[PDB]
This record gives sequence, structure tokens and C-alpha cells, in this order.
Amino acid sequence: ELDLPYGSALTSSGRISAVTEPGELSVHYPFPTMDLVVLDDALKYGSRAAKARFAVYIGPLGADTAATAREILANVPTPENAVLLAVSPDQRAIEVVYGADVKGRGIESAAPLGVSAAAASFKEGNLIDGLISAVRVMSAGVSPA
Amino acid sequence: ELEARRPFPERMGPKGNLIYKLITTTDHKLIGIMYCVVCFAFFLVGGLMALFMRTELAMPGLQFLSNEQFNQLFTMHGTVMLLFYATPIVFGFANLVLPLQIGAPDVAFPRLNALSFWLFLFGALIAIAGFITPGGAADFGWTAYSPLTDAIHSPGAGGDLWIMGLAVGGLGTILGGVNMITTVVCMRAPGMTMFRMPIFTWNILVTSILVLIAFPILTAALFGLAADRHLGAHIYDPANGGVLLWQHLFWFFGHPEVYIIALPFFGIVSEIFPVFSRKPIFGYTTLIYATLAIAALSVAVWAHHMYATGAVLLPFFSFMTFLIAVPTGIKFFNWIGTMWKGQLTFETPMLFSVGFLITFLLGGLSGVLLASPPLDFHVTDSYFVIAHFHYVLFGTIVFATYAGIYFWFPKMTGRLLDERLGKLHFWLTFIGFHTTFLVQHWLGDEGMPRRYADYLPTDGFTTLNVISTVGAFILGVSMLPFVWNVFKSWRYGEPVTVDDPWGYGNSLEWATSCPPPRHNFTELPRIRSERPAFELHYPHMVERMRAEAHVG
Amino acid sequence: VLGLMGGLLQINPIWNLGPYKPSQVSAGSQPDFYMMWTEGLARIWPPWEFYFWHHTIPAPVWVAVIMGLVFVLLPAYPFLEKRFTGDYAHHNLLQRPRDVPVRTAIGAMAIAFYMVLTLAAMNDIIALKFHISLNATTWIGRIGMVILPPFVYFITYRWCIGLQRSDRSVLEHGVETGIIKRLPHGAYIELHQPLGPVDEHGHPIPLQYQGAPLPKRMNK
Amino acid sequence: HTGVDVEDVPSAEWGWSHMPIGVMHIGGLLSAAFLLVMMRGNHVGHVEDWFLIGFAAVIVALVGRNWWLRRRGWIR
Amino acid sequence: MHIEARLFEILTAFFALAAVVYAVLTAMFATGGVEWAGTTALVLTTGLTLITGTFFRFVARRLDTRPEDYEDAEISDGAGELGFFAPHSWWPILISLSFSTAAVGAALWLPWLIAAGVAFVITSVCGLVFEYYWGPEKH
Amino acid sequence: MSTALTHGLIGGVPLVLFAVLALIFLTRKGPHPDTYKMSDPWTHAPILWAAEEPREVVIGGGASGKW
Amino acid sequence: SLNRPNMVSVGTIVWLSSELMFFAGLFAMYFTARAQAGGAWPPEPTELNLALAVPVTLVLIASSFTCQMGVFAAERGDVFGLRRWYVITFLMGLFFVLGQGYEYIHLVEHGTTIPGSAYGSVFYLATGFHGLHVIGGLVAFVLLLARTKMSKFTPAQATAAIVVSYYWHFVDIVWIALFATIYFVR
Ligand code: HEA
Ligand code: HEA
Ligand SMILES: [Cu+2]
Ligand SMILES: [Cu+2]
Repeated sequence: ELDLPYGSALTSSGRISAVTEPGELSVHYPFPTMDLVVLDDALKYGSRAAKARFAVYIGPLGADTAATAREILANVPTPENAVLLAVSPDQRAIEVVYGADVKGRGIESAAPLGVSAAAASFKEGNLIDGLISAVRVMSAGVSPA
Repeated sequence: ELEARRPFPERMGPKGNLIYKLITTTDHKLIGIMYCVVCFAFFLVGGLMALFMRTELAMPGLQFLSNEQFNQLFTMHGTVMLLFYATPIVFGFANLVLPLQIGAPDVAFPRLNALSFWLFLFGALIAIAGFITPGGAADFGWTAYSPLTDAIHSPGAGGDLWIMGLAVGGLGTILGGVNMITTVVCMRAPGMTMFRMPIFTWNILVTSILVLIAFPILTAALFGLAADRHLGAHIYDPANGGVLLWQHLFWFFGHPEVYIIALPFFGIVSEIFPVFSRKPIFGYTTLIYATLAIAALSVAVWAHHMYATGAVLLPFFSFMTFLIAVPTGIKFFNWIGTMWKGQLTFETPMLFSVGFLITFLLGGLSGVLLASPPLDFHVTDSYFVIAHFHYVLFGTIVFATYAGIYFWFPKMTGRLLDERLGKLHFWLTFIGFHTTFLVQHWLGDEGMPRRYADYLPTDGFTTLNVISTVGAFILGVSMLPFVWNVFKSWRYGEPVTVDDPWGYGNSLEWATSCPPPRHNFTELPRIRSERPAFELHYPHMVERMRAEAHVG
Repeated sequence: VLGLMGGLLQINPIWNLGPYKPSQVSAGSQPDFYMMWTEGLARIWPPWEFYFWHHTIPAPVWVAVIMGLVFVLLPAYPFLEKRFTGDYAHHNLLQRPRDVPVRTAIGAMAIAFYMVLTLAAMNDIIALKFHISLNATTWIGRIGMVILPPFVYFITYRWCIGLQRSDRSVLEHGVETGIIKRLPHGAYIELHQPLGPVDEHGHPIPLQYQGAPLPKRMNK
Repeated sequence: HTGVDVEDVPSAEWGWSHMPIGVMHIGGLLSAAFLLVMMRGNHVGHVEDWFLIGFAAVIVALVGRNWWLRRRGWIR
Repeated sequence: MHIEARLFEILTAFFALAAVVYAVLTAMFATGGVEWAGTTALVLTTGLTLITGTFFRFVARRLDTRPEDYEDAEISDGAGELGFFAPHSWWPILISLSFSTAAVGAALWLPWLIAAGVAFVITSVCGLVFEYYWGPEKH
Repeated sequence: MSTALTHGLIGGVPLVLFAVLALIFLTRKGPHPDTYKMSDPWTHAPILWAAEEPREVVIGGGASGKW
Repeated sequence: SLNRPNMVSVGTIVWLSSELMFFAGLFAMYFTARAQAGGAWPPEPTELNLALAVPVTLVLIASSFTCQMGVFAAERGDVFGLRRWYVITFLMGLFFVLGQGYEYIHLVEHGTTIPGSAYGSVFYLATGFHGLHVIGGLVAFVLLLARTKMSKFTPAQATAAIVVSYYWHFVDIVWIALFATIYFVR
């Protein structure tokens, strides 16, 4: 039904079986590997200590930014217990969104701290580093319950 | 809409994730990984022995080694390189990719699989642990000829451990061959006929048959030798035909062995060429027939290793070797026709396969020259034979093993090895090999026999030994890029989220997740040819494949 | 059992020896096996002596000191462990060795040290029967005594954690039965067997660990 | 307990499951020192000194690697 | 199972022809007559391939086509239940260690060590064989 | 002949060859894309990353900012 | 799915072929050093007792038929006839082993030893390995009987019975060949 972009096939199950050209990659994140690994480790060890998922979004928010962020949070696995940080570098906009279960655990005192750290580190031009700093601060703020 | 991923996949795995799984596992993927790692460790040990030998061979005179030590060195080098690296790396690759290629969830006997692995490991350790004896390790040749291996001559305890370790490893190999034959015969997808299975699978089948022919007779001969050494058993007594009896039995075992360590690597390059030429394999049934003919002929030439004894029927064996030289040429022509008129790209596996082609061609030419008894009458037991079998052995096992590692690392780990490090590795290996083993032809042509610990300055051949030692040190330093690459790329390194990271792949292993799940498959495609994954990923091509196939 | 082995196996044949005399000796040594670790310590300890004003401290003083240190540290372990861990409660239920990895690794390390000392006591017998040099056996014991116990510790720790993870897998899924299906669209499944209730989708509901062993074979 | 995670050690609340890292670091250093001292008063021969220095260097390298990686954040 | 048996029969034909040719050409034209070693080896190589090909023929002549033997077959044809495949087991490494003990005892001539290794081999093979057949403890 | 020559060649040729081959090969560019600069527009597809660690739609709050 | 040809059967048959190659090695050893011994090649202190070698051969040939009766009983799923026929086969195999050992004792008492001559060497190395294979078969019989005792009878148990059956048949045929080669041809 879809495009199946030149190498993909729909199998006897719903799984797609894609391919890659012999020299190219299959990820294409415009950040260094030792940046992505530090972000992954921060994101994992903050969640393990706060007992809540942490999520990061970098695409556009070409609408009401808060409304778009709250529509985005719906795609996190367990959205009721999750904290999301969305950033638009085109609109220079930052948003943080909460969940129903993660409430009263130390969050309202941590979201502006995280926004402040993220903005402060974006003022130099370090996107991944600002994300890491914000996630560290927020995860150190939140408490398990 | 959106999908939740991670910034980077997990690097290592939780604490306590491997050790107990390693002791209790029964899955062929992990067993093949263990095969590969231990075989490469043994390769490093054998290469260290070879470096010591080269260092002594330069600069006439005995600088730091003794005669006994040099003898132990070439004995153990040959033993390790031939029986602790190549024969088990064959079954490593088999356990890695044969069930995925026939479409099975498992091997036939998963506990016999692990038994074979552990038997290999402990037999190799038993045979190597002769160096800690005051007499040293075995110091007769790798061939262990007739009266030199009794208890009068060679009375130490290293040869005993050698014999028993070889027996244990041979039992492991026999069990592995039985397992592979049964797996290919019984377990097979519900549409895959025997003339739709890959050439690698065909070659593993044939190699297992040869294993079952060759190894039991070596076990019998070794038990006879142990009976002699421990009970005075008159079996290899030269008062009988005991001197030639040993040679006949040993070479009947030993030539099928050098073919056992060649056909799976022929199969490896036969899998690799079509993917990077974007074309079908040229002469599928012809390659199958050539494999079968080589296998049949390989058990009837054994005595071309006995030309200079004056006790063999020369024309029979000479004609048989001249005959066996032909299907290899047919196979070469099929490999050339596969690449002919394609769209060639040269990544690391393709580069290594082309290097294999060149090196093995030169080695096979020197061998077919070696098959003439009047020429062997001069060039036997010299460095010409050493250069020959190093060309053929290196070209097949080293180059095809590296090509297969670079090919199937994504399929077994989910990561990609680096390409610049791989190109550096390849060029270092190529230059070092051709620097170390080319001048040895001339070296042995002017009189210089093999297994010589020392020579004189008034003899010739002193600059050529220096050149060969330079080349050997290049070959030694060529392993650091590869080891660093594997060590870095296992944990870091580009992830693979698709099937078939090398586009245009075949053989049903590129139609599953890149790290395959336990039981290897969540679905199967319709099997109409020997390129089921190709027809699955490119359905607009099946018509154009059936149409223009028999043009020629 | 004791009568059978006291009748069928010869032990301490004193007549093959003679009476003790200060001038004769034999290659025989090695007291009964429960005293062998002291003999091995005396064999592999290096000769470190001290000489100061008209006095002397020989090398076997080290052996005596290590022996007394072991004899002191053995009865003090409960108090040392309760001080370290801070656990002063009453206990009537036992622990499984896999659930206490640090203590299991400590015990494995101590057993490895004891086994090295016990093998070092039969230096000459080992060198004679297994063709190894006497100097080689001495140095092998001397180096193993320091490098083997921590290796055993590391391996024991990881092994206990692996056993725990095996238990957790069996608690999350069912017992693996060994039977494979083919699922007409070409998938291979393994047909687990649950120990408790299942959901509406058929997959078993995960259970909690309770300090008891879990079945791993279907026939048990 | 002083503390490990149940994602690292599943049965962390059933028994002693954590030993500090400084203990192991200084223990490795002391074992290296003992191996080095064990060649004082060298009796004739030097083949065993090579084994001594080899094992001491290997232990020091292991300890240093672990310390470095824990310091730069690639462990824990 | 036609192609497997055909393969083994081709091998049998070649091995038998080579065996008889070598035997005759050494009975004549050779130094001391028949060679008596390569002849025996070739004869029993023929016997090996013959046994295997005969078993395959006899199981094939009393069988109906399997889905892997059959082109134009669908994956839905092989749906069902395959046999039993052993999950995790620790008995192979114990069998290997027992065999290694016996082999060291045979290398260094130590009859007590050979006896201990044989006893260990018996015990570990029994462990392997009885693994999925022991019942619950009867108390 | 000329012990110094022999040892110099055997010890030095491999390292020089290693150095020149490394300078040729390891100084090239890999397939990894270049790091994105905030001065340029965001051209990549949308990115969503999660933690995966806590294992088994009513919003509870939020916050905003403009750098 | 059910892939009707049995898998353990195939594995056993191919391993039996390998063991045939092992005995090929032994036979080559024996046939060499007979072409060297001139004239009366079995030396004078060597005289073969045909009054002991034919009875044990008959007992082994009868073992083959009792084992075939056991597998016939196995194919119709009752365990007790299987147990009876296999106990009989075990007893006959033990009788063969004891006869061989007694003949060895009598042959060493006043003559051939391994270090004595070349004939004694080839003889003992060729027949003692066959004896070890018989002992392996006996151990296999015991293990199979215990496994049939310890659980419910199934087609897997029947397959185990069948594969042990033709292992025993292989051993009997190898003995026939060795006996005909050594005692009659000479
Ligand atoms: C994998 C390893 C391997 C391989 C593939 C081979 C392949 C061959 N070998 Fe070799 N050989 C060894 C490993 C190998 N060998 C070893 C290890 C020893 C000695 C061991 C020891 O003593 O320690 C040895 C020794 C050895 C000897 C005895 C030398 C001596 O001891 O004096 C002989 C002589 O008959 C021989 C012949 C051949 C022949 C005819 C081939 C053929 O397979 C090659 C034919 C293939 C070709 C590539 C031909 C190319 C085809 C075409 C392109 C058409 C060309 C047309 C013509 C020129 C006819 N080998
Ligand atoms: C697959 C088989 C195989 C392989 C791969 C090799 C690899 C090499 N061989 Fe060997 N060789 C044989 C099989 C093989 N050989 C056989 C069968 C004989 C005849 C035996 C007989 O006479 O009995 C022989 C004999 C032989 C001789 C003649 C000895 C004698 O007869 O006098 C020489 C010398 O020129 C030699 C050289 C080399 C070199 C330079 C390599 C290089 O390719 C290898 C260099 C590799 C490395 C240097 C590894 C790197 C080492 C390290 C980095 C050290 C690290 C240390 C540890 C990790 C422990 N070989
Ligand atoms: Cu050859
Ligand atoms: Cu020769």
C-alpha cells in the first residue's frame, strides 16, 4: 500500500524487510557517536533513578507549541508516567510536558530549571549538550513514588 | 507518525550476562562466536612461533635459539596453525550461517554441538601443554615420520601429549561432521530443494563427508603409535614394512585434510562475489559438479607426498593429481564469469576475495608444477614446497576467513566494522605476505632444504632470508588494525536496523533481522530459486531474472 | 563404608619405613591432608630473614604468623560481616548461595587459596608423576598463591549473577519445553509452559521471586 | 544494603551484593607490589623475573583502565 | 530423499572403480606386489559410502514427497510441530573434562588416572542420557 | 652482513610502511554525517528518543521557553 | 513438518560408517607385516584354539537375533518383551567377552605377547579394540534399559532401542570379518 522505498517488502507478517546500499548507513543522526552515547546514558540513568521515562524531541512545532508537544507525548510507550522535552531550533522554542502519574513527585520545581539549563546551553550553539544538561537537572529533581 | 528509538544501542549488556550462558548454551550462533574467538587466539600463538623462527633464520649462526628449540618451534607452529585454527574455523563458520541458509531453527543435535566445541578446546590445550615439560614439546615434524617418533629416539613426554590431544580433537571434529550432515539432510525449509540451497551449504556437506572419511584412520594410526611407545608393540618396526605403513596411513589422512580446509572457503567467496557484482552466480550446477569431482578425486592422490621414497607407483598418482587440477580451473572460470560485466564495488569483503583469487592462482600454479615427479625429485623437501603451500593456505583460509568475517559481522552482532581500518589491514596483509613468501621459491631452488635451524655464510641465500624476515614482521604487525577494529566495533560502531546491510544479497540469511532472534526466523518467503532474499527485496526483477538467464 | 575402605585400602604401612633416626631421610614428606596447607606454606614462602643486634628472626616465623592469623580470623567472621553489612536482625530462614554473591565469592577465593597451598605440599610427587620441573612447580605455586584467588572471586561473582538472571527469565516466561512449531506463515516458536495464570492473550503473567528454586526441566 | 540496583543484581535485597571499588583497586596494587618484592634476594636465574614483571604490569594496567573509565564516566 | 542417495551412489561408484584399479595395477607392475594399505583404505571407503547410500535408498523407496523435496510447495505445507530440541545443558563440558582426564592418564602412563577418567566418562554420559527422563523425587 | 643494516631494515621498514599507509587511509572521511550547526535550518526528519528503562493521555502539566 | 525419515537413525548410521573407517586403519596395520613374515608367518609358539573361537562366534551371531527380537517387541509398544530380549542379549555379550578374555589368558600363558613379536602385536591390537567396542555396546544396553525403567514408553524410546540394535549388528558384522580373516584365511 505504501511506497516501500526500493528494497523494502511487506512479509507474511506485518514486518518490513528493508535493505541498505553497500556503503551507506541506516541511522543518519547529525551528531557524534560519543555525544549520542552520553545522551543515552544520561537518559537511561535519570529514568532508572526517578522511576519515570524521559523523552526528547527535536523536530518542528509549527503550530501552538504546547499543543503540538502534548500531541507528541502521546507516542511515548507509557505516556502517563513520562516527562518529555521538545525543542525546535528553527523557531528557537523549548517545551516540557508531564504525565498524569508523574505529578507531585518534585516536577514543578524542576521543569523551569531544565528549561533554563537548556536555554543557557543553547545560547552557545550546543544542542546535544543542552539536552544532556537539561535532562540531568530534571532527573536529579524528580523523585520516585 | 513517530517512533521512539534510543540515541545509541546498548554497548555491552548487563553484568552477569555471558559467563553462565557460555557454560550452558546450546545455540549455534553463540557456539560459532566461541569457535571464532578461540581459533583466532590460537592463530596469534602460532604466528608468534613463526616470528621466533624467522628471527633466528635471519643472520647465519645460532644467535638465541637452540637446535632442539627450533625443532619444537616449527613442529608446534605447523600443528597449531593446521589443527587448532583452520579445521575448527570451518565449523565456526558452519555453525554461524548454515541453519540460517537452509531455513532451520536449530542444528540436529544441539548438545553434541557443544560437546564438539569443548572437545576441541581441551584437546588443543592438552597438546599445547608439552612446553612445560623439561624435555619440551614435540620436536619431530608435523608429519611425525616413521622411526623418529618411537621411544628410543624422541623419548620425552611431549609427543605423548601431542598424540592424545590430536585424538581428542579428532573425536570432536568427527562429531561436528556427523552433526552437519544430519542437519543438512533433515532440517530444511518446506520449499528449499537440494538444488536451491547455497554453494556454501553444498561445500560444508561435502567437507563433512571428507572429514568422516579422513579422521578415523588418523585416530587408528595414533592409537597404534601410542601402543608402540607405551608397550613396545612392533607395529611400525622397520623390520616389517613399518616405515612405509605409517607414511601411507598418515598421507591418506593428510591430503583430504588440506582439501577439508579449502572447500568451505571456496564456498565463502562464491557467496561473496554475486552480492558485490549485482549478478547471479555463474554456473551454479557446474560449481556443484566441480565440488563433487574434487571431493571424489581427493582420496586417490595421497602418495604424491611420497615421490622420493622409491616405493610408490608414480604414474597412477601423477595422473590423478594432474586430473584433480582441472575442476579448480573450472571453478576459477566460473568466479571470473560472475564478476564479468557487472557493477563492481570494492568494499572490504570484495577486496579480500580478489586478493584470495590472485594468491591462490599463484599457489595452484606452483602446485601443478610440483605434481611432476621428475621436478619434485629436485624441489622436494625444500623451501619451494614451503612457498607453495603457504601461498595456497594463506590465499584460501586467511583471505576467505577475513572476507567472511567482514561479510557476516553485521549479521551476527548488529554493528558494522570500520572500512578505512579494513583497507589498511588488507593492504598491510597483502604487502607483507608477498614480501615474506615470494623469494622462497628461488631460496629453495638453490639448495636450501626445509627445517634447517642454521646455515653457513659461504652458502648462498643470506639476503633473501633477511627480506623474508622483513616481510614476516610486516605480516606480524598487520594484525593490530584488525584486532583494534573488532574490539572497537563490537561495542561502538554503526548500528544496522535493516536486513541485508550489503544490498543485493541472497541465500535467505539476509531475509531476517540483522541480529537474528532465537530460532532465527519470524517468517519465511516463497522459495523459487537460489536467490530468495533477492526476489523478496526486488520483486520487479523476477521477470528480468528468468528471462535473460541463459543468454551466455 | 568405613569398614569396607579400612579393609580394602592400605594406609600408613609403617613397616616399609623404619624407626625414626636423626641421620636417615627419604623423599617422603607431606603430613595428613588436613595439615598439608601449613607444609605447602612452608615450602613456597620466600626466605626473608632479619638480622639486628645479636639476634635473628628466621623465615618460618612467617608461617607461624600466617597460621595464627587464619586461626584468629576464622571464628571472627560473623561479627566482621555484621559490622560491615550493618545487619543485626534475627534469622531462621537460609540464603541460597547465588543470592549472596559477595560472600560466595569470598568463600570461593578462600577455597582457591587453600587448594593452592594443598597442591604446593605435593611438589615432589607432582613433579615426578606429571613430568614438570621441581623449580617450576615451586614458582608456579608461589605465583598462583597471589594471582588465582582474585580471578576465582571475579568469576564466582559473575556466575552467581548469571544464575540469578536465569531464575528471573524462568519467572518472567514459562518453563522451556524444547518443542518447536512452524506457524504457517513461517515463524518458529518454542511452546513455553506457565507456572501460574495467563492473560487473555495467552502469555503467562510474570511472578515474583521468593527465595526458592524454580523448575528448569519439564520432566521434573 | 549500602546499595546496588535491581537492574544490575536482581536479588540485591536478599543478600550482600556490593563491595566498594577502592578495596579492589588497592588490593590489585598490593598484589602487584607483592609480586615485585617476591624477587628480592634473587637466587640464580631470571626467567621467573619476566613472569613476575609481566603479571605485575598486567594487573596495574587492568586497575588503571578501570580507574580511568570510571573517572571519565564510561562506567557507572 | 533421492538426491542424497544419488550423491552417495556416485561417490561409491568412483571409490569402487579406483579401489579395483589400484589393487590390480599394484598386483602387477609394483615392487612387492599388492600395496595392502591403500587397497584396504579404498575398499572400506567404498564400504562407508555404500552403507550410507544404501540406507538412504531404502528409506527413500518407502517414503512420500516431503515439502523440501517438492518444488511448487508453499510454506503453509510445513506448518505443524517439529521434534524436541534441547535447551540449555551443562553436561557436555563435564563429558569433555572426563575424556581429557582419561587422555592425560593415557599420555602419561598412569593406570589409576585412566581408571578414574573412565569412571568419570561413564558417570557424565549417564548424566547426559538421563537428563530429560528423570522423574520427580518420590520422597 | 652488516648486523646494523640487518636489524635496521627489519625493525624500521614495517613501521615506515605502517605510518605511510595509515596517513593514506585513516585521514579520509567516513560515512558518518557532519555535526549539525544551530545557525543552519533543521533539515533532518523529526527525532524522538526515549529511555526504555522503566518497563512493565491525561496531561499533568507543562512549561515553555524561548531560549 | 514431521519430516518422516528419523534423525537419530541417520546420525547413528553415519557414525557407524566413520567407525568402519577406524577398523579400516586397523586392518591395514594387520595386513602389513603379514606380507613380510615369510613361510610360516604365524610363529611357532603361536597355535590358535579353534575349539573356543567358533562357540563364541556362534553366541554373538545368536545375540544378533535376540536383539532383533527385542526391536520387534519395541516396535509394538510393550516394554517387557523388550527388557527380556535385551537382558538375554546382554548376557550373551558378557559370555562372549569372558570367552575372549579366557582365550587371551591362555594365549599369554605360554606364548604371544604384545612386546613378544609382530604377530602378537597385530593380533592383540586388532581384537582388543573390538572387545572394547563390545563393552561399549553392553554399557549402552544397560543405559537404555534403565531409561525404559524410569519413564513412560514413547516413540523416542523406540528409536533409541532401534539405534542401539543396529549398533550391535555393526559390531557383530565386524567380528565376523575379523574372525574369518584371522582364523581361516591365515
Ligand atoms: C589448502 C591447502 C592446499 C591446496 C589447496 C593444495 C593444492 C594442490 N597441491 Fe599441495 N600441499 C599442501 C597444501 C595444499 N595443496 C601442504 C600443506 C603440503 C605439504 C605439507 C607438508 O609436507 O608439511 C602440500 C604438498 C604438495 C605436494 C608434495 C610436495 C613435496 O612434499 O615435495 C604436491 C605434489 O604433488 C602438491 C600438489 C598440489 C596440487 C596439484 C594442487 C591442486 O589442487 C592445485 C591445482 C589448482 C590450480 C589453481 C590450477 C589452476 C587452474 C587453472 C586456472 C587452469 C590452469 C592450467 C594448468 C596450468 C593445468 N601439494
Ligand atoms: C594455516 C597454516 C599456516 C599459517 C597461517 C602459517 C603462517 C606463517 N608461517 Fe608457517 N607453516 C605451516 C603452516 C602455516 N603457517 C606448516 C604446515 C609448516 C610446515 C611445518 C613443518 O615443517 O612441520 C609451516 C612452516 C613455516 C616455516 C619453515 C619452518 C621450517 O621448516 O624451518 C616458515 C619460515 O619461513 C613459516 C613462516 C610463516 C609466517 C611468516 C606466517 C605468517 O602468515 C604468520 C605471522 C603472524 C603473526 C606474526 C601473528 C601475530 C603475532 C603476534 C601479534 C604476537 C602476539 C602473541 C600472542 C597473542 C600470544 N612457516
Ligand atoms: Cu598433497
Ligand atoms: Cu619427505
